[PDB]
Amino acid sequence: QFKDLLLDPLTGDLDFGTPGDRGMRLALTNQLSLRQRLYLRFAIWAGDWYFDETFGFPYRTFVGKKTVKAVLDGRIKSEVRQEPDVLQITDFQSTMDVVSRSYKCFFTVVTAEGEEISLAFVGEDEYQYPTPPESNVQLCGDEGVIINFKNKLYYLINFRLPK
Amino acid sequence: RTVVRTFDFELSGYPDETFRVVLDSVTYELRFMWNERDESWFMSLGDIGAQRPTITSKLTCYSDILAPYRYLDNVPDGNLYLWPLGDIRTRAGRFNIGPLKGIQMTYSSLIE
Amino acid sequence: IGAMAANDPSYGDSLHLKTMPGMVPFAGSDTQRSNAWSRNANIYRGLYGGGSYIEGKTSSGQYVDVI
Amino acid sequence: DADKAVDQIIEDSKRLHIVVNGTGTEQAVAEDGSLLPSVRKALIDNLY
Amino acid sequence: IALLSSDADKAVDQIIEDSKRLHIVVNGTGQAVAEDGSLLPSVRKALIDNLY
Amino acid sequence: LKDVNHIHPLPDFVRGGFDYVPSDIFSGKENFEQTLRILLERLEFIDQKMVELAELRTTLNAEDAILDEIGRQLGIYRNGLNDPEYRAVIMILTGNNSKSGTRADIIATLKQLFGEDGVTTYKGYNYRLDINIFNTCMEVTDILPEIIDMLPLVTHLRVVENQGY
Repeated sequence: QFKDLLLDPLTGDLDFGTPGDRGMRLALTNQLSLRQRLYLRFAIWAGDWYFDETFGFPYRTFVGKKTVKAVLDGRIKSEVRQEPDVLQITDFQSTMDVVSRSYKCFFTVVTAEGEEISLAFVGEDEYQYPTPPESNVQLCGDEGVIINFKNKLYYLINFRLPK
Repeated sequence: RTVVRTFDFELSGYPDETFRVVLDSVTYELRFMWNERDESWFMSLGDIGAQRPTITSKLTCYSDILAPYRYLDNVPDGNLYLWPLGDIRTRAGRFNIGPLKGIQMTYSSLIE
Repeated sequence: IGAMAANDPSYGDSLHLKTMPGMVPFAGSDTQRSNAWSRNANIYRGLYGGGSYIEGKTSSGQYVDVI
Repeated sequence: DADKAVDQIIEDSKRLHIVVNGTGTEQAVAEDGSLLPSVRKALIDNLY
Repeated sequence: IALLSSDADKAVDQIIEDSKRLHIVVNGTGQAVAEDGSLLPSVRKALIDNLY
Repeated sequence: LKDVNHIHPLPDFVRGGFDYVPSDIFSGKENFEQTLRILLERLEFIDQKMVELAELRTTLNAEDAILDEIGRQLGIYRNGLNDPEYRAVIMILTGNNSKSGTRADIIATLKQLFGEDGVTTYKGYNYRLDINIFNTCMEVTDILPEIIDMLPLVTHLRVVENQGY
């Protein structure tokens, strides 16, 4: 439920929205929040962000060196579980090509969805305060009491005659 | 009647919270009970170790809780109010009470 | 199908008392349920404090997990 | 314009009244033109 | 002015249920429940349970 | 999406509690159910009357037998007024406490007594004011004393009442 500015999954810029409803949006669904929380966590190289030297991933250790596939998978699979709301990891297809020296892995992560605790900070309210009456209706009655009775009588006259 | 803000409250949401607070250099004990059907907080105020609470009332927004009770030697003379930080239409809830949860329960003391 | 798919056949997992989301309890009386049971027509039943399937018996008679 | 509803109510009451008190047999006429039987007409079935 | 109708509904609804019971009894099939909780068999059912 | 007033009869009170029978152990025994139902259904009546004890005490629906108590707290005694208009005077006097007797204001108070189009007001050069009534639903002579009270200190007033235009 971690709120934050929404990042476009397709381009990487802020998700200002479609041309018909351009604006700014907050990440509300846990899925969207977790997506960007993993994306930033994996995209920032370790130590390259000032104000926090411990954040990021240490790509320099592996890239450019002769490395064992098994060691890399452990670190990749470990960084994911640093988020407190990750249920499990389903599958992991780690493959390496020696000709091009490229490495490419696949996997998915499962996360549940929570409640909103309070709507005070977001948009709307859930209550239905009453509406003041109109004109002399309060002190003298209402005509609808006649209309509903007339309709009931008419429908009952309709019911008895077979159709 | 000049008054200055001097204390703020927070609630963890437990239905039977009870704790001691100090106001205007005097000390009091407070009890908060959650009502299911009426979805509202019931507050009881009394002296430390008192047999029975001195005041019991229902909490609501923008209502002076202590108004009719500033005639007793053991009741604070300040002002106790609940007002929201977010949209003005939000009413007091269970978990939405606190300095940043949405509702600001506050006590303010007159200047003497 | 949602209760049997992701389950290897070698475990012999019976379908007796599993819960099926979406289904609605069978409201027939005791005599009706006994009748349907002889038909090998399984029923989803609202049980004591809950609701669950009854039996995985096929039309021939053998339990489904065997098949 | 509640006079309009009061109008229909006025004769609906009369139709109902004749149906309840339709002697041994009365045939109340509805606005649709169908025919409604008095209670005692409906009671011929038991009357054998 | 004519808002005495605030009493008429407690009779109008009641006659609705009475008409419903009338219909089920007369046009029923081989029952009806009164406010007393006792049963009234429909004619097409009463014709079956009587002494033959 | 939800009503703010939580004071309502509890929906389906009876079937609740029966839901707390552990595992249908007694259900279908027709001997324990009746004993439990007989006791629970008594609370139904008490639960229902808890509302009217609060609903009926409001000034809008208060009956004359107790409306007098509401009026007594405010100093508005019955005198010779009857129930339908005694309610009106209570509203009129109470509403007077936040008024200034302006032309727009006066129309608002008369609005609650004669519907939307039942009243009109002419104005005159030398303190003259006129009130017109078209759809009165109550006798006006007994209400008249209040109709004077919410007017400026120097008003000159005429009152004419008729049915329709």
